[PDB]
Amino acid sequence: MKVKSAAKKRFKLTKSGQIKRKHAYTSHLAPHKTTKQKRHLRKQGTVSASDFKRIGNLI
Amino acid sequence: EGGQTPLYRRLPKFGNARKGFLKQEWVVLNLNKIAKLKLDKINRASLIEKQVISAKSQLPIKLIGHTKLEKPLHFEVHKVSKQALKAVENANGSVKLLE
Amino acid sequence: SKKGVGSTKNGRDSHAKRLGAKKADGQMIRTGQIIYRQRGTRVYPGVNVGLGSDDTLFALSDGLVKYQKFGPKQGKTRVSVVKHKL
Amino acid sequence: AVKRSTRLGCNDCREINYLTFKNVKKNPEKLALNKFCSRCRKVVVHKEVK
RNA sequence: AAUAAAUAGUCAAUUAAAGCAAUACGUGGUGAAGUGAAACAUCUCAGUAGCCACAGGAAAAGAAAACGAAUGUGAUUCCGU
RNA sequence: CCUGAGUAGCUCGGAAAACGUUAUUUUGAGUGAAUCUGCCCAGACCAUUGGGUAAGCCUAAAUACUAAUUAGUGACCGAUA
RNA sequence: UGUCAGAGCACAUUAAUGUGUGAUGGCGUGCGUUUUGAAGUAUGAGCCGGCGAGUUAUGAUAGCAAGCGUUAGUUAACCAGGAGAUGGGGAGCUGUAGCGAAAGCGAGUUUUAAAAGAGCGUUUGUUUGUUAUUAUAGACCCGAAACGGGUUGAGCUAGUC
RNA sequence: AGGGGUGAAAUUCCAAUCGAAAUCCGUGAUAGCUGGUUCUCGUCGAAAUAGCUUUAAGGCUAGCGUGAGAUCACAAAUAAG
RNA sequence: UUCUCGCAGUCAGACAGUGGGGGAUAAGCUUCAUUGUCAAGAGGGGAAGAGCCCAGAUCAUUAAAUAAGGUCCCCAAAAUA
RNA sequence: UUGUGGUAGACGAGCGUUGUAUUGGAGUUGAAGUCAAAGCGUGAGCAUUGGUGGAUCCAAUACAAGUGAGAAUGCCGGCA
RNA sequence: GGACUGUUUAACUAAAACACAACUCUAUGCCAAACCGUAAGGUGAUGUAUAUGGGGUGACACCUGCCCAGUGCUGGAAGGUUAAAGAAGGAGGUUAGCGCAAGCGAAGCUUUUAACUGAAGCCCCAGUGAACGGCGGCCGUAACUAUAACGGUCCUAAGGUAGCGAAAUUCCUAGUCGGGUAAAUUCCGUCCCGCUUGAAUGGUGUAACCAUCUCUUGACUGUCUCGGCUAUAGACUCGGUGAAAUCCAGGUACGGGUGAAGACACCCGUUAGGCGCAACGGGACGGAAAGACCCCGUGAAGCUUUACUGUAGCUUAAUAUUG
RNA sequence: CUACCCUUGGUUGUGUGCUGUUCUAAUUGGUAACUGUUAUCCAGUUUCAAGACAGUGUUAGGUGGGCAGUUUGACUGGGGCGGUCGCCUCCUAAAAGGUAACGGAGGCGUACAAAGGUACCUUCAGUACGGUUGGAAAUCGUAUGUAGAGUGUAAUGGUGUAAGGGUGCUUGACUGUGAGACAUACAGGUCGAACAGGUGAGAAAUCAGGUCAUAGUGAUCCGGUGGUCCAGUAUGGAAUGG
Repeated sequence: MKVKSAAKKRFKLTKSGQIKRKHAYTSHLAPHKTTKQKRHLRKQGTVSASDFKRIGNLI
Repeated sequence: EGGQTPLYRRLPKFGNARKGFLKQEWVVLNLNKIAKLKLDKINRASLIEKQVISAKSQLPIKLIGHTKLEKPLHFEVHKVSKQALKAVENANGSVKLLE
Repeated sequence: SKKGVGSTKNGRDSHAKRLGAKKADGQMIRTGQIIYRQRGTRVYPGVNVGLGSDDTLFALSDGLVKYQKFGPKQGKTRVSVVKHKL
Repeated sequence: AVKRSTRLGCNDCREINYLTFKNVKKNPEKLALNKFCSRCRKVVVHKEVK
């Protein structure tokens, strides 16, 4: 094994597990969305219920 | 995952300029754990005989906490916490801020 | 047999948005929670019900959803929220 | 698609504020409105910046 | 000798290997593909395999325009971290 | 007075350094220094500061290997092994 | 094509509704494999016998249990020895504070004007033995024509002298 | 003598078969594709759908299974209104 | 049939009834929805029969009563008007 | 009281088998071995005896496995 | 049809395939072009334009027509485009210093791109045809018609020259017609609406020749109507030895029906003493090659190309060699 | 006059590389002779031919299937040709949702600084009547007229005093958020109370977190711009990074 460093460049380790992340819609442009869902994007988010097993095995 | 774009690749990256360096190493001292142990004139010579730090210790100190204690705390540390300062100074101990 | 011909332009089903009264009679619903979802008006707001500006319904106050029939032949429907005061 | 965006900036604090859609095919007329500004915490007149 | 001298060259004599191989390890040089990436063209094994050359009972690097950021250590090499 | 000159660098390509050519080390071409109050190093790079003084040579010892000899061991095989 | 009953026949025990055999009566389309589904005219197996496919090292997670503990515990490597258990040896590790990119702050922190709201937290173990799953390595086994480089080759055949 | 030759040419031939010989090794190559994979017993006990996928006999999640620990009456259905 | 965890299997289903689409209301036809079965679970009837009905099987027993189904003989039991 | 159809699949409990470590036991008055036979057992399994055989073997427990064969157009050898 | 002596894919096909002189086009003046290989070196070649290399057709007779639109080739030079490379510079940064700040900024060095010069090459213009390649449609037109000598019109660069032509080429088409032939979807001659014939991937003919293809006829007959006989070597027997493929076990009927949808085993009815020999084979979805026809694999392999990316190689330029 | 800006041409005028030249000494030579050597190799002495060329090497070009490695999607009543791949509305679709098809239709890759928000005012379309051109049908006045008018538009529903037409102010077509929720394999998508500040409209209560909604759109890499209480490899900067 080894640690998937490229993946961990995108996460932020938190207390007692329960990894968090950033709301993911921004690469090229956003002149199509209202400011409400923009500031929804500005908030940091967390992984879903199911993907805990999909992320933990990477760790 | 059977030919999908990976989740860590559809996610945004986290940027930091501390790259090329590391986090700042400092030994921690909290009021709660030190409450169990009895000691006065707590310095470099104190933690080595208490095995808290190694003989090769080079890490400076945080002081941390706001809990209450009835013992005369005697610390000679580099920096402190204001709530910890209040807690120790109310207890009529001694406060030395030796950077 | 098997050959390609002209087009018979699509009848592909657009993703069906769930719609209808998410809440029913006899339930205690607080403020904020939505009740009925539509795109195209069929039910009207009465009192204590808020209209989200996509023809959407939600609760303005804590209570129980209640219906009223009215109009030229009692076909029109208006929704409201009844209170239970202590 | 039809790239029609115009970005809005402050006159005094020069902060980039909003993205709007400007109708030059009908008028080249410049618009100077007033909207929120954070560095001074009030409504200030902002313009468009190309 | 050409070319006069001198050289090239020729003749005679002294010294060492040249070689093979412990089917492995040292070093230098040359130096792959297949495969993975569910394709593949960067990558990837790998500088691996293979080949060439010189040795040894080991060989190589080695004594600070060194590391590096500390009132720092003070040949090189090996092991865990 | 001396302390290793087509040297360090520099430009265009390269490799390694954990790096996809980047400080650092090496060179393929051209270019090309400095002399003790000297130089370079301190991941572009300047000033300050600190380190050590290239362009000469050699070096055991720990660490690698077991074809051979000697003795022994083995929850090693026991003649389709 | 044998079973369940059953005469009939011939003998006499691991003392047991004895054993061996069975005229006839009732019943009755092999083995696995893939498969929606094979009694199948799908596939493979003549047969006896030998052999023949779940492991190693490292590591993570989870489970069971044990030891230890209220600054514990754990030593790696290495030295010592029956190449043994083990002793010496904390060098590091998990935890007592986390938050934020960070400066920094701190049971508070991040955004913010906000100690508003919201998010994280508002201490909850350590080391082992075993088991299950698993990543690196040919990592169930057997199987593709292929691809790379290095060798043997014109005496068959082809040509030339 | 073979990312070769040969050739009155058709893919002719190359040690009885060659669209590029035979063999060594890389290599235990790879193959989302078949074939097979060995003791007994007890209990519970499925599917064959949706979405995504250079995806269509490969894969991922939810769904439906089970073990353990649970929540354990505001939870779940079975009747009626 | 909720919460946490491990292990999964699993996206080639078929049949019967009910409603449609294509088709030709033709299809042991195809594709969706619904109720049951088989698959994944043997059996009595249907002359045998994968899906139909009765049905849901710990084992043994030379028990009885029924379900579907049947009662002229095979082949189990019936006659009366 | 429920129970006991069951595929992959999951949970659960065991047997035999090779060697090691022990307390023990047997062995030309014939061990392991082989086959035969009117056995035992809920199952992997366990026997009793005879004959052939001529030398180490077996019970109980702990450990570790090249540790369990009907298939693989299986291999090896042999007989059909 | 091929000219022909000729050659061959051992081990399916031997020729209308290939070769073949002959002709044709192009390139080459010595250390030649060209070829091997990395390179020495070697061939071409100890060759020297009646010579060599490469390309094309393929005795011979007579001809090979229109087009350089595009690409290929060749030349040219006005003109626009064009890398690297050389460098008039530019601004930024460190701050010795000037500086109350605010900042300015010597020198040194770094950062980074540019005025300008700048080859070949592309665009450009000509030539280039036995190069690659192609060589159209419509409408109107003639005191019987019908037709088109002709003309006009759209496009192209140009609109098939000659010649031949239901043929190795023609779907329509078994075209029409003539003969052949009792009896002609075959033969040939013949008319030419030839989807697209067509001139050097040649055209029309061409004597001999071809184990060449095709049609008719003469003789000839067991090819046929139309089968029979004799002798051998087996197959038959006796004697010596003496295999093979295949195989879950077979005590291995018929008909109907069902059934994984075509029955030796199932159900329903019928039929057959046991065991052999000569046999011939209906089947056992016969045996013999994990089906080569076919699909899939994110298979492989090979082949081609103006698919992508590069390379060998060719060509042009700056630099050290180098005055 | 003082000047500036021009145009083409002429004089030299400073530098820029250059095709043009001379000579030989670098250098080349499968010119020729001689010694090694009696050697079709070679080396040297050289002559001759030349010659700063060529060639070599680095670089930059153009060219280059000759060669090398790869690619040449999927779906599918066999395959290929055809058609399709994203999202929205209607029917299918069994009066909850959801429900396939290589099922029938439609569509789209929007527009709007007003066609929005605010406050106010106002209403059918149409029919007929009478009325200068003015006719099937221009517009005026009247009554009739329950939707057949408009709804920014493809469609659906609703919108009859309205979300429609007009009038005045303005760009809440805000900031920081955000209880609660819907649907949900992930990605995600959707609303929204309410708080705080700043506002705007309206006398004010109240409304304005864009359009009556359902579509008008693409994750992530990479590179860039503006601003920034972020860091700066000894330090101070700086570059660069965040």
